Amino acid sequence: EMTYEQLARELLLVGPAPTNEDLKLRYLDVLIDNGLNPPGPPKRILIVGAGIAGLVAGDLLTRAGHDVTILEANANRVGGRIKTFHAKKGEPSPFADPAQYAEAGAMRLPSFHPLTLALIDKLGLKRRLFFNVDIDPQTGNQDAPVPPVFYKSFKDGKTWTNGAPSPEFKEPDKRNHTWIRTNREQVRRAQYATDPSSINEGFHLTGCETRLTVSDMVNQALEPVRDYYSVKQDDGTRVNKPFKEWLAGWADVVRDFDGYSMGRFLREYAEFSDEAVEAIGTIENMTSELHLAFFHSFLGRSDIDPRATYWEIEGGSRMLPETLAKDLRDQIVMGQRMVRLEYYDPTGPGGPAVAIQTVPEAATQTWTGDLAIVTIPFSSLRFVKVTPPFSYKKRRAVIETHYDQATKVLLEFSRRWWEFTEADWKRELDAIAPGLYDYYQGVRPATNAYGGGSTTDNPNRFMYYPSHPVPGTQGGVVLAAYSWSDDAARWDSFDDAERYGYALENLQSVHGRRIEVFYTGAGQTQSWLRDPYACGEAAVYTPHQMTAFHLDVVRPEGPVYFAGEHVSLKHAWIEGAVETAVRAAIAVNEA
Amino acid sequence: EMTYEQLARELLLVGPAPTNEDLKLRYLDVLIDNGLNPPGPPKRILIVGAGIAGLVAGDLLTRAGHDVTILEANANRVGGRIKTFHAKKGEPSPFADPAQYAEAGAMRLPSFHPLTLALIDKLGLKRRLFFNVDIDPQTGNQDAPVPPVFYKSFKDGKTWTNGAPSPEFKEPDKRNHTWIRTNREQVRRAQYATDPSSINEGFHLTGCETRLTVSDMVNQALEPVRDYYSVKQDDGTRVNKPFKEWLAGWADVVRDFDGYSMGRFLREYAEFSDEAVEAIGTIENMTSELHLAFFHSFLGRSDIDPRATYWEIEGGSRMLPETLAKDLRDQIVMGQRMVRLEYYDPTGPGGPAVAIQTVPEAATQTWTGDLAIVTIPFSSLRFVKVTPPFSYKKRRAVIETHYDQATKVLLEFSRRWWEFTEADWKRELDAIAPGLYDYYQGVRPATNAYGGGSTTDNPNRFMYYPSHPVPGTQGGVVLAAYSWSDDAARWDSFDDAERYGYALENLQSVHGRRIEVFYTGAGQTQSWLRDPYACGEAAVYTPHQMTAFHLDVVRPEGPVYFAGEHVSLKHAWIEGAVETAVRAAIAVNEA
Ligand SMILES: Cc1cc2nc3c(=O)[nH]c(=O)nc-3n(C[C@H](O)[C@H](O)[C@H](O)COP(=O)(O)OP(=O)(O)OC[C@H]3O[C@@H](n4cnc5c(N)ncnc54)[C@H](O)[C@@H]3O)c2cc1C
Ligand SMILES: Cc1cc2nc3c(=O)[nH]c(=O)nc-3n(C[C@H](O)[C@H](O)[C@H](O)COP(=O)(O)OP(=O)(O)OC[C@H]3O[C@@H](n4cnc5c(N)ncnc54)[C@H](O)[C@@H]3O)c2cc1C
Repeated sequence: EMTYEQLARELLLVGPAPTNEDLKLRYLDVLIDNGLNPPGPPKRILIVGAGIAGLVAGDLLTRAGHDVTILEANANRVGGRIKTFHAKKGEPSPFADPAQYAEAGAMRLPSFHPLTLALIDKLGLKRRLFFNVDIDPQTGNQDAPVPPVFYKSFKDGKTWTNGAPSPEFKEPDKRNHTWIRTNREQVRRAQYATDPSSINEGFHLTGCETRLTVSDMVNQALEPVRDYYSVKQDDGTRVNKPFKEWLAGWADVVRDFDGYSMGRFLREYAEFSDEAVEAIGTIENMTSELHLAFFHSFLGRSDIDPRATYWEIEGGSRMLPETLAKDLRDQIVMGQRMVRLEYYDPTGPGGPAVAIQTVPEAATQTWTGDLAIVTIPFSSLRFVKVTPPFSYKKRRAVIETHYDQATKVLLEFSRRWWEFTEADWKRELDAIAPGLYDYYQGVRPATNAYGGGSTTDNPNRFMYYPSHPVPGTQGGVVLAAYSWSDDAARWDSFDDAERYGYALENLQSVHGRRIEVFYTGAGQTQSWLRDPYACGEAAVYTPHQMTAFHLDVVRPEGPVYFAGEHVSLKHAWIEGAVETAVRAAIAVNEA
Repeated sequence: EMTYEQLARELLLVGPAPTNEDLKLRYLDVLIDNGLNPPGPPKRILIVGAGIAGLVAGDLLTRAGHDVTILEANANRVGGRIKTFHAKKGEPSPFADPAQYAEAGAMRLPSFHPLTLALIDKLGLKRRLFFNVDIDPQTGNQDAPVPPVFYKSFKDGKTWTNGAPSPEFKEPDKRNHTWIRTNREQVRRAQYATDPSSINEGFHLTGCETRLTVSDMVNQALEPVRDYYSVKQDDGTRVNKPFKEWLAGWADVVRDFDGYSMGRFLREYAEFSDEAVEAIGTIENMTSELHLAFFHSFLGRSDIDPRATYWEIEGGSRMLPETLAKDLRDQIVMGQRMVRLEYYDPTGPGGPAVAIQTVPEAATQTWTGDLAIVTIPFSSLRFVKVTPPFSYKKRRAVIETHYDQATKVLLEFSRRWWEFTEADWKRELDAIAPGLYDYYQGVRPATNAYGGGSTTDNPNRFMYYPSHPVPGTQGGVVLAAYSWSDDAARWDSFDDAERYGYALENLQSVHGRRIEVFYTGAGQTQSWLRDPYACGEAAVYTPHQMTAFHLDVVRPEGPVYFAGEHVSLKHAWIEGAVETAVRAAIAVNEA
């Protein structure tokens, strides 16, 4: 009963009654504006894990005078699931062009995630637009300074922002020239949007359902749910109800729908057919999430709203964690994997409150302190021996939280053929050989797309083209394959050469055999399940798990505090890790 | 509506109306007694995959005169998910004792799986009892010949059997001396059976639930379901209702419960608490199956009935597929992975009906024939290009069927310490060093167990001890770790040395630190997800998947027929693969 209101508070970043403070305001205050409240006690803090959560918490707590040590199992790299392939001075380069880079993990940051964007700005880092949908490159004006970060609180005309507006900045126009290739037929997204029957009949859709895009189908199925906490305007836009029944509405969403997977919600509640769910699970999101909890899809990484604006970091996503890491060169210990965690909650009495044993990745090493923030995924925590045991429900959450399997395959091309008009294909193909153009004319139209990506039901699933070229380069690296579960597992068990052949072949199925001429022979692969420090992409709740034990996930265990994407309810997002990191830094500062 | 009756028929091995023949009778007739009906057409048959399904189908169809070729991707091994670690004449031995062997895949065969057991007998192979529960070794009489295989049909006093009874054969008495270690407390199974409160309170169980074993909890939750098709006797044993409403009852089980996961069935229908489900998911089966379909647990690999008897093959489970393979040395082509499947359904007209391209594991190889039986898992089929496309629902089943991740870790010991009394620990520990015994007296009681295994919630989960010693050997190989999902993924990403240390340590948590002295330093690991020809343990349906598309799984596509565990509804069992193999052999014999 109160589980439901407390979960909606955790979900909505609402403080305890009766003040009901906006925690995102507090977090932006701390992280961006002030730093932490005057420390008071200066303490010895052990932070486990140098992903974004540990780096944000450690950078806060250190600047407040505490004695901080960050233990990182990886011997060469910080950032965790933020991972960019790029040329390193020791090693060779990942691609044939040493200037080329590409993402292995996080790649896009939404405008509705203010903590992270503001953090990137405060670190003096540059951001460009990330084109979720492919754009018309002769529209808008990106030369202007990026707009500031804006956040509107749920409260009394309370807003937060980063700086002055930049009215001369204009996003390019969505062009939707990219492909949907399902059931061996293929259309531009613009064609699918106006006549969804072309693709939907391929999934054996009939009746009313056939003439809706899967986006519309999904948004119509959700409108009665949105009604719990909001009213649609005259416009019709949505307006949140006043605070109380806005909060009591969300709490009844949790009560009514947490035992639903997204698929059972679509079949039994929205009354959609098997074929409608199959198409939704193919075009919009993935069939990953249909057996996952309803809440994972209504809040995770999905085509949120064409309304939304996305950003990327110039020079790679790694710039965020690696800049924070340089600020913390004295605190970060690399190559030390926590294998044992010992703590005292009223080591031992009088002495240190926490003791952590690490092992190198010089047989063991013991660390001590007063407080600890554990930010490692539960897939890692599972194999740490903890004494005394955690609370029962916390132990169950470690055992029962699943991580999803995801793999990214990246292919380097010497030219950005996805931008080519058929004219450009003529000019550039023949520039290499006498009649290379005529030699191909397995034939597809020219994609001629800037940004965005294509969707398919072959094992490549989602394909993304780089939003922006690497300055001074002539080619680009395509995210050729981004898939989950059994798809990802089969990707992982290929030899490297087989795997890039398969990814290239499936790319040709969409884009045309002739893309092969621009393939440099350089691929990279990231099998997040093969990563011993992640063992997956993100925490994914199955139905009922969130009310079963998520409140126990966030509770501290004596001197041990917890942070990371899995502690938030923004699973699979950077913003969830940054939120819970600030939240933990505030808490261990308190004592 | 008819989907439900046809699924119950597929489930119950009932032929079409109005004859309603017992297919298991037909399969035992064909496979064991006669061989196939006179062929008629002698044809050219391509079989893909040399697991048990392909070997059973090919051995039948060949002995009926057809021209059969079995294409096997693995370059060194047949049997697929039937895999025994053992000494090979080329390679070194898996363990320090070259006589030692242990299972990587299938290990136990139930008496209620007659096709397989009869097949093992007909191949002149030897079987011993597999002790699911640890036994009193001075009870029963295993010297006598094993009892014959008996099957009672659902029909009119129709029974099948293998041979004459063997009344002098007696199974040993269950002793339940093995451990349950959950929530840092530990009890013998015999103690848990009489006073389940000891373990159940560890899971925070209250009230009525606390005094039930999780087995009782599960069986009581299922009694109203069993009522759909059966009536419990006066005894009370269960008796199946007469045929019609026996079949109409099962069809309403499918209608009423297929949209339930096992967990939602326990929480919402049986009305069990979160803690009761947590304990059930820990002791009885695994928390694997709670988000899987209700039907996967009511039929998969689980503590079925203490009633049941299990068998193992002497010399290893590999003896079954490898004996069939020697009968087929001319038909089996090793090291050829199907990458392309082409077929004609009214190559091309007049010519061959099926064409299969393989690649070596001599750049490509093309095979042709009239009919094909594809027995490879859907995780492999996913990456084969098929032209023309399969039926829509068949393509969706390939995309949407999930395979579960399972890993087995095996540890060799020079002695069978799990059998030791404390006396034997004294005599044998001190036989190695002056006061080795006193040196240890991390202390646990002596296990003193023969067969069966122990259950825990640390990452090892289930631990099994060998039912029988290897004749003329003094030690044994323990299945130290058998786990799924995130547990298995973290097991897989350890170095080999780390992984066996972790498995040994968790074994010591249950059995006592002193087992280390008998550890030879030899481990083996099978990560079924890392296996490119399996990519998992077994097909696992999520809720509603069985009615969504399982009838489409079993349908042929022109000249292409399908077989394997996933085609049956006995997922994760050998018997399901043998059933669908016989079924396919019968069908392609028909033309
Ligand atoms: C493929 C992919 C794409 C993504 N795309 C996006 C996106 O577009 N936008 C977005 O917002 N988010 C995205 N994310 C999510 C985002 O990257 C993560 O949620 C976030 O980076 C997780 O941060 P964390 O600190 O919680 O965990 P982690 O990054 O996993 O940090 C944990 C750290 O702890 C270390 N560690 C682990 N075990 C131990 C141990 N035993 N001892 C010591 N150290 C240990 C690890 O080495 C690691 O450095 C994506 C994630 C993936 C996998
Ligand atoms: C850990 C584990 C324990 C088990 N324990 C038991 C048990 O106790 N009792 C029980 O009854 N069952 C058990 N099983 C289940 C049983 O082993 C399987 O269900 C059964 O062996 C599967 O047989 P199959 O022929 O359907 O598939 P497979 O054995 O997988 O056979 C498929 C074959 O096809 C080959 N192949 C794959 N892809 C290609 C390709 N592209 N081209 C060519 N060839 C290809 C593979 O190499 C393999 O040889 C267990 C399974 C596992 C994983």
